[PDB]
Amino acid sequence: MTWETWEREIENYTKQIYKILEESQEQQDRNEKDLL
Amino acid sequence: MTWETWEREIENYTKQIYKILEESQEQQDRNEKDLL
Amino acid sequence: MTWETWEREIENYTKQIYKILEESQEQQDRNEKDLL
Amino acid sequence: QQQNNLLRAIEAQQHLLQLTVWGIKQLQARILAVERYLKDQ
Amino acid sequence: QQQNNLLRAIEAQQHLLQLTVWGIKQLQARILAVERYLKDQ
Amino acid sequence: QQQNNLLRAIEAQQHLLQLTVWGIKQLQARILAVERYLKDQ
Repeated sequence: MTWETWEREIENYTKQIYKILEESQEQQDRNEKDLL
Repeated sequence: MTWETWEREIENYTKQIYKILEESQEQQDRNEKDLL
Repeated sequence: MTWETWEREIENYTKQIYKILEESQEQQDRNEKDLL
Repeated sequence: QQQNNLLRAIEAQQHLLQLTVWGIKQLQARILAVERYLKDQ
Repeated sequence: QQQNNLLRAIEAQQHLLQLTVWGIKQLQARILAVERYLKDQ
Repeated sequence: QQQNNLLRAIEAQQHLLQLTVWGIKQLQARILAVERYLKDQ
């Protein structure tokens, strides 16, 4: 492990987390519209 | 960003998280009592 | 607090988290099999 | 809804994590500057 | 209940985060002490 | 399922946390090396 890789991995997990948050939220809005 | 602000923002998010945890838990105990 | 203790506490919370993740997942697979 | 709540708690911790990353990077640069200062002597 | 579990997992990570914050603060103070030592020379 | 998702988000943040721990440890060792270098003078 090195600092260049460290920065990149941090960015990779971060950008993933955000995309995952929006995913769960996406389905939740989808399901809310389903059950109205 | 500076270290004084950094400390304050850390504290602000921390104290928020705890208050949020207790919130979700509050509703959960409320709902458990609802469905008994 | 010292760095030796710091390392040990970090390890203790980490190894806990993983065991907790697998727990929640364990029950979820159990419940999925229940409702089939 | 409780799912949404947990989701926000995670979001908040994500912001905390970003702050700790900033701090670590600042310190790395400062330590590196000191190391270089001493090597340059 | 699973919600309660996720909630505890988040709580545990919160404790971890607090520890990393402690560490970062310790290092910041120590780097600052070194910087000052060298400037004072 | 959404529970599984939150669970994975937490898992991902756990990996992030592990990386910040690595970084903090690296910095602690490097600061300590500098402190020792100066004390040894």
